[PDB]
Amino acid sequence: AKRKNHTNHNQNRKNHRNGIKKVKKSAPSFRGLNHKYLRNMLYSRKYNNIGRAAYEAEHGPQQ
Amino acid sequence: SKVIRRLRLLKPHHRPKAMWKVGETRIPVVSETMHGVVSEIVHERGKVA
Amino acid sequence: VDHPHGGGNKQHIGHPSTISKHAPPGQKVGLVAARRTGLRRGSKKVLNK
Amino acid sequence: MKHNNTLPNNHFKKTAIRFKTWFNQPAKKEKRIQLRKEKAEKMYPMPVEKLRPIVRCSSIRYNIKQRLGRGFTPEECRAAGLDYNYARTIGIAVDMRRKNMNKETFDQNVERIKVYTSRLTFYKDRKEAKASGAAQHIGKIMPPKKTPPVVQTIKVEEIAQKFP
Amino acid sequence: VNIPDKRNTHCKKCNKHTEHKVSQYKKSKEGRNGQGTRRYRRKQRGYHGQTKPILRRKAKVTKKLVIKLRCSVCDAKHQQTMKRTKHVEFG
RNA sequence: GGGGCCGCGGCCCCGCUUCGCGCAGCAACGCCCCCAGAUGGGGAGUUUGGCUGGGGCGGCACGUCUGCUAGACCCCAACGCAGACGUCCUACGGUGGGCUCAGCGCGGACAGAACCCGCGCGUCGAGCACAAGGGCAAACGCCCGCCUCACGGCGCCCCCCCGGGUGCCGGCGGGAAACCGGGGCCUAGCGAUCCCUCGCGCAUGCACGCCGCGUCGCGGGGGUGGCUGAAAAGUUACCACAGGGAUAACUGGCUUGUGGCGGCCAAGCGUCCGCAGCGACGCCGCUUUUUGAUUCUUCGAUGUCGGCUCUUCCUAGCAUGGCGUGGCAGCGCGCGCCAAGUGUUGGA
RNA sequence: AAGGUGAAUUCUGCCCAGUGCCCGGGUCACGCCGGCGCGACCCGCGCACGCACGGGUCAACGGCGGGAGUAACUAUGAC
RNA sequence: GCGGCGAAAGACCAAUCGAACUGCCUGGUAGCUGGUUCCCUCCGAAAUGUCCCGCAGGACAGCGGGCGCCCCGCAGGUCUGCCGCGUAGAGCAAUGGCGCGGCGUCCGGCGCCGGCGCACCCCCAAACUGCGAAGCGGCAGGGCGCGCGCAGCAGCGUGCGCGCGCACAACUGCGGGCGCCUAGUGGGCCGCCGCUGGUAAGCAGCGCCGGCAAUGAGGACACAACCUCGUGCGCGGGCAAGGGACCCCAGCUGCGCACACAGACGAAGGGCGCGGGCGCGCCCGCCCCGAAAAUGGACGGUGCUCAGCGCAGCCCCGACCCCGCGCACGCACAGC
RNA sequence: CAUGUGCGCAGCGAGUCCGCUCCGCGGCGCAGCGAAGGCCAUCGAGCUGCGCACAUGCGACCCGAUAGGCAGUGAACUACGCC
Ligand SMILES: [Mg+2]
Ligand SMILES: [Mg+2]
Ligand SMILES: [Mg+2]
Ligand SMILES: [Mg+2]
Ligand SMILES: [Mg+2]
Ligand SMILES: [Mg+2]
Ligand SMILES: [Mg+2]
Ligand SMILES: [Mg+2]
Ligand SMILES: [Mg+2]
Ligand SMILES: [Mg+2]
Ligand SMILES: [Mg+2]
Ligand SMILES: [Mg+2]
Ligand SMILES: [Mg+2]
Ligand SMILES: [Mg+2]
Ligand SMILES: [Mg+2]
Ligand SMILES: [Mg+2]
Ligand SMILES: [Mg+2]
Ligand SMILES: [Mg+2]
Ligand SMILES: [Mg+2]
Ligand SMILES: [Mg+2]
Ligand SMILES: [Mg+2]
Ligand SMILES: [Mg+2]
Ligand SMILES: [Mg+2]
Ligand SMILES: [Mg+2]
Ligand SMILES: [Mg+2]
Ligand SMILES: [Mg+2]
Ligand SMILES: [Mg+2]
Ligand SMILES: [Mg+2]
Ligand SMILES: [Mg+2]
Ligand SMILES: [Mg+2]
Ligand SMILES: [Mg+2]
Ligand SMILES: [Mg+2]
Ligand SMILES: [Mg+2]
Ligand SMILES: [Mg+2]
Ligand SMILES: [Mg+2]
Ligand SMILES: [Mg+2]
Ligand SMILES: [Mg+2]
Ligand SMILES: [Mg+2]
Ligand SMILES: [Mg+2]
Ligand SMILES: [Mg+2]
Ligand SMILES: [Mg+2]
Ligand SMILES: [Mg+2]
Ligand SMILES: [Mg+2]
Ligand SMILES: [Mg+2]
Ligand SMILES: [Zn+2]
Repeated sequence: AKRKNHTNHNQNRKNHRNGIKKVKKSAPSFRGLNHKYLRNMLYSRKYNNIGRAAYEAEHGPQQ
Repeated sequence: SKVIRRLRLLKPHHRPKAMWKVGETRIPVVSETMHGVVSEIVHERGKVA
Repeated sequence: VDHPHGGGNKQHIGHPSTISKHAPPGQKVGLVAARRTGLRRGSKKVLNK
Repeated sequence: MKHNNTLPNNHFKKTAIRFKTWFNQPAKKEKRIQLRKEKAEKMYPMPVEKLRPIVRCSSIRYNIKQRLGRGFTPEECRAAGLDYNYARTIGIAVDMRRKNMNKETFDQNVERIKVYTSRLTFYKDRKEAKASGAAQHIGKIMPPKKTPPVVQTIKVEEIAQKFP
Repeated sequence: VNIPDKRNTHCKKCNKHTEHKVSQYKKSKEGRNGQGTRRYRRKQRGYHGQTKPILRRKAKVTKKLVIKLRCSVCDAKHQQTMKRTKHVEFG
């Protein structure tokens, strides 16, 4: 039978009972980053305290 | 639906009774010529002839 | 429930009463292998062919 | 159904499903012990078990271990020196469909018959047998002993010699 | 729509930009011995009726155009999905 | 229809009898049996959606898109308003360059309202497939050249999808280049599992090989418009059941469009004369005696029309009582007032 | 045996397009056959009832239309 | 018995017939109706979103409860700052309407009339906007400074590692964050303000907030929602809303006004009715006419003409509210 | 009752589980990924029982259809036919 279609009544009151929780803090993610930038940042992290020329002097051609 | 009366009369309990029949009316199978006398002309139930 | 002709609100057949000779028994009702219908109005020669 | 759960695989849709309860389980055990005792008393000197061969288990999961087989092949009984029909009259089981596959299973079972027949004392008849006073063997005749595998050791200078 | 017969595009097998001959992809008839053709055939035999649905409320008057691309170098075959159309000519 | 149903002869045809059969006959056919078509409401099952100011009929805020409703973030309902989509396009796509459109003005043989050309102006009033909105002037429009980024492989975002955005590595096109391009100026133009089909696979036949005889993975496609996706015609007044006052058919209630009744104004009519009496065009009310509207009460039932019978009540007064007024001489008639006591019939 | 109409009297008109029934002469299933194969297969062909096509039949189911002008007033419309 | 039998009514077939009766399958299934059994204590909803042959039902999400874990600062708020909106208003300036005049080296017709043009102007707009509020929304108010390494990115930066140094950032309040399992709910209704459809409706459909549902008690004559205001069991105080002639707790002092069985439902239109005010006409109060329904009857009643309509002063009454105390129960327990 | 999941409790713990039996190298876990060929960790506490809540299958909280089926019984009422 024909009845009520829609309301937003009591929705703000419901949504504030457990509050509007924030975005939950996380570790920083590489999701959404530029791929050329992210590839280069990991290369800088891979050869952080030892340079690349010294790293490939040890481990050979690293690619 | 139910069985129509046409199929329902085909069942053998709806046939005419055998006791109404005076007898089977067959031409006799004879080797030689048989001479008979018409003894009686009778009526059979149902049969106009 | 009684008949293929068994109808409603007016006494009429409602479908062609000329039935096929290959019909199911229970459908074979009315004119069962009718070559023609209606009043004859003719010799045997004109109607048979 | 409502929540997050493993999808139900409960097969009780048939109303013809029976249930086998186990209320006879302690009672069947005491009946089973009583019949085993009465079998041992019916065959007083003779062991209650047949002598059964040592066979290797079939698949690749189980061929590391051996179990106790069904019967000895007639070619095993002949190499042990026995007719297989005579071998059944003493307590040896005979298997006509097992195939003599290799020398290691063959020679182990031939030795297994020879050890068994060496360990037998015969009696003249049943009355001589029951009055023998000989203690009869209960349990499986010469079962394969389950052991943890011993770790073999070689010297480290010998490693390149054995496995180059 | 009108599509060219020839089209220089990327060939996956060449890893080059080569000319491809262009034709329309049409679905083949269903083979006799696919596993679903077989399973439907064994289900239909006997007194089982129609064991599978037959769609009777169709709505679409078009199918999506698929182009077959055939490499002039490789003789490689690959396909491209284009839009729904009622009519297509080549050349 | 074909096959099986073990027979002889002769030319599919004709004899035959010894099979078979409903058996003095037919006849090696057919009965019968086995497959396979055709027919088949005679019968068997089953189906015949939803939304809905009851249901039905109708129509689809049943999937998608634009403007409004919408009350200045966003979101926001109605069988709300105004519409649209299901296609179309090898160009109407990509890009580079050049250009400027609609319209107006003033000139020019035939030449006219309307042929073409020129000059001047021209903020976008044009065009951009289409609905609408947004956008756009050395352009997002027009014209021309060269093209096919309407591409493969990996991601990510907006995010049910649909669609779009954004990256990376390749492959390219245009351009001197910067740049631009991952189809259509942007916002619609589309579709699960299973199945089929095609392309691709550095897959595969679980004792081992081979035979596309198959099976898989990945990506397309074939489709569910009732658009998160059954495979589906009716009738029942012979109907049954579970229910529903979530919901119609009486009364009641709210409302009063319609019905009924009453006022206000006074154009005009009434011999002259707006108002003796009327009274248009308009406007304001009242009533619940009409009919709707709605669906609040009732569907484990409130007996549904009319009449008969019998009682009572209201006044918006028909008669009877008293009056006022008249375009009231009388007789009569009209208009108005007070009053609900008593009355208000017999019939076709 | 199957139907319809329902005594008599007087009658029972027109329609075979549709549907049905009946009659007559391209398409189609299995097997067969043929191609192919090492085999499974796969590929083809032939065809009966039917459909189709042609015909009959309404005391079979049933059906049985419009628009314009037009006479000695007008009206009507024989035409 | 999906059978019979029927001069046909779906009639009849053992008080049963549009498919009899018996036993069984069978405790058939039911998104539907009904019912669902002790007490106290602690907390306490939803009637919404998406999808569904979905619309009397579900599942997911939201909300409730219970169980946890973790020390990360937390907020239905204000302030300060920067962006966003396009409603009310305003505007005819573009789009789209409306309407008359005015003007004219414009056109037509016979100086006039009609067209057209222009400028002013008029009435306008949910699907118009040169403007644009009130009101809202987003975000910020803490880490910074320096140095050194790294990169295949880049072409002269950007990120990322590491070290040293500096340092606690408007107001107010205050513990907070996260996880797990599970219920009920998914017919709502009402008020305020803002709306849509509709002649309207105790009608239908929305937005925001509050309520009822599930919220007692006081006041409303009674009365789910109004007003006050929350609510253990008592005692004492003070009050709220609302009242203070009698019902019925609580009133007196003064100043006005009104006479109509008024106050006690109402319109347009009226009234040398009364009281004030302004320039005979207006204006403001009260009253009157307009003002008619059916059981006898309702400011709640009695009644009231200072119990009506207004005001002022002081006072009073009145809830489980607030305050204080005591007790019970709960808590992480000098308390709440 | 079966099977799960979550929580609590309990024993042992890279293990764990007596109860089929006269004696589990049976299950799960100590590590996963892929359809597969193939790849294999940079890596992780589980097993079993007890109890409750909840999900599902079962008669499934209790009671309830109209129906459908299978097997039977009736023409002493009544319908028709025959003797
Ligand atoms: Mg019938
Ligand atoms: Mg009929
Ligand atoms: Mg008749
Ligand atoms: Mg028929
Ligand atoms: Mg078959
Ligand atoms: Mg049929
Ligand atoms: Mg049927
Ligand atoms: Mg419906
Ligand atoms: Mg808005
Ligand atoms: Mg375009
Ligand atoms: Mg374009
Ligand atoms: Mg334009
Ligand atoms: Mg698009
Ligand atoms: Mg794109
Ligand atoms: Mg649907
Ligand atoms: Mg849907
Ligand atoms: Mg009837
Ligand atoms: Mg109701
Ligand atoms: Mg009215
Ligand atoms: Mg009653
Ligand atoms: Mg009554
Ligand atoms: Mg008659
Ligand atoms: Mg015909
Ligand atoms: Mg024909
Ligand atoms: Mg009837
Ligand atoms: Mg009876
Ligand atoms: Mg039950
Ligand atoms: Mg509480
Ligand atoms: Mg709801
Ligand atoms: Mg209910
Ligand atoms: Mg839930
Ligand atoms: Mg506006
Ligand atoms: Mg405005
Ligand atoms: Mg309502
Ligand atoms: Mg309250
Ligand atoms: Mg109250
Ligand atoms: Mg009260
Ligand atoms: Mg006091
Ligand atoms: Mg008192
Ligand atoms: Mg308190
Ligand atoms: Mg249960
Ligand atoms: Mg039952
Ligand atoms: Mg059924
Ligand atoms: Mg039966
Ligand atoms: Zn190629």
